[PDB]
Amino acid sequence: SKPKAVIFDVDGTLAKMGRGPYDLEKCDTDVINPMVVELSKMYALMGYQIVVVSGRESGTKEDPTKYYRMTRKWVEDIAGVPLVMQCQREQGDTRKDDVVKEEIFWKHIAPHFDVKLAIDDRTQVVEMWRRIGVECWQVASGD
Amino acid sequence: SKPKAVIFDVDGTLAKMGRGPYDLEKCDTDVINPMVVELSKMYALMGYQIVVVSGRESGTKEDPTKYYRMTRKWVEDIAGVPLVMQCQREQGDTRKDDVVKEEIFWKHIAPHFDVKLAIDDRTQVVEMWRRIGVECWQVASG
Ligand SMILES: [Mg+2]
Ligand SMILES: [Mg+2]
Repeated sequence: SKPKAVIFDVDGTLAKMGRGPYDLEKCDTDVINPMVVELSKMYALMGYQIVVVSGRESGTKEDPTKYYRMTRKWVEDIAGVPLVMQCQREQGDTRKDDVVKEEIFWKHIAPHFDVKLAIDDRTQVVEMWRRIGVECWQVASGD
Repeated sequence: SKPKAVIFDVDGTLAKMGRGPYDLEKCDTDVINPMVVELSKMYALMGYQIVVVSGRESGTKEDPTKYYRMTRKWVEDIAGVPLVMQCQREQGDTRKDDVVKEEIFWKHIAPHFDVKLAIDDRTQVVEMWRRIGVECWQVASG
């Protein structure tokens, strides 16, 4: 009986989409998506553990966690999401989001949490969560 | 300065979809979609006005609000959702869900509420909400 959890995505979900999508160097200035961010705070107060998962590459070759650290600072200090765990696509991983996010899920999250719900904006990712038996709410079209 | 509201759909959203659509008298025995129903309680507690909107025809030719009243009772008594307003397809309206729900929005919801969010399951409707500038979360495939 693992503690109950909710997974949130970052891009398009917690954070709005102002810059280039793969231009992570400017991602520290992203704008919060208010209802989704409020949702994460709501779930945390209700005793769900919040887990953040992003397809953002963690960094560059010379700085492998550069973007992970930027993302984390944005989530924690700008959005104020009270997460207990953050997971990203490792530097050099070029597979599709749904493939990576599924791997992250089975390897790092599922053994520790009982994930009741995932929040995301991309159809391919949304269908993956649903397919492996995780309720998922799509919060935007994803285009 | 209107009160903030969240719109919830009923079929496939608040209620799981053992019964057929348009068989609305076996409708009283629907089972809750728990994460969504819990959401509506949370929002209500956080001071949002809960507005339930549904494509279900409101009743029969003989009784124009028979189905409306059945839906209302399930939402209030079984789901436990503290709603403030309920809007459905009028008896004998045969237009599409998204045309009906949009007309409901302009005439009965938008004048009284600042709608911050709509929760729904059907793609055609979800697209309508986003198209008219209302954030919408799609909680299952449609
Ligand atoms: Mg995203
Ligand atoms: Mg529906």
